[PDB]
Amino acid sequence: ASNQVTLAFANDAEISAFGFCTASEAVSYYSEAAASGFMQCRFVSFDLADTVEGLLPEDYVMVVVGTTKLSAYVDTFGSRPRNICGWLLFSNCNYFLEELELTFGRRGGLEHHHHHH
Repeated sequence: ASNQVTLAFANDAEISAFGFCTASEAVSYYSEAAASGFMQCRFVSFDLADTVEGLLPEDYVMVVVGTTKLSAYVDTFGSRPRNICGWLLFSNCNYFLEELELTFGRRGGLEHHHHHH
């Protein structure tokens, strides 16, 4: 229902994208994109990373994780969380549509010390 979003799954030989300098800027842009139905974004599965153009590892994007139920939060493109699914990227590439149930939240910047997770 409310957490079910229709997403444009990237389906294109090349995926040109841009990301964000800061987490807060990414949070703003993804929030507006969500309110507008996410047509500004593409779900890019993590195995398609080598086809993405325009992003560097330090760029902030929306990462999607989960082996079953899905979570999404802002983090760097280079991050490799447990059970990464891929990303929502700002891109105009060709697509097909699928609905995902997605919980959007915040994960970054909660730890001062280093830990093994």
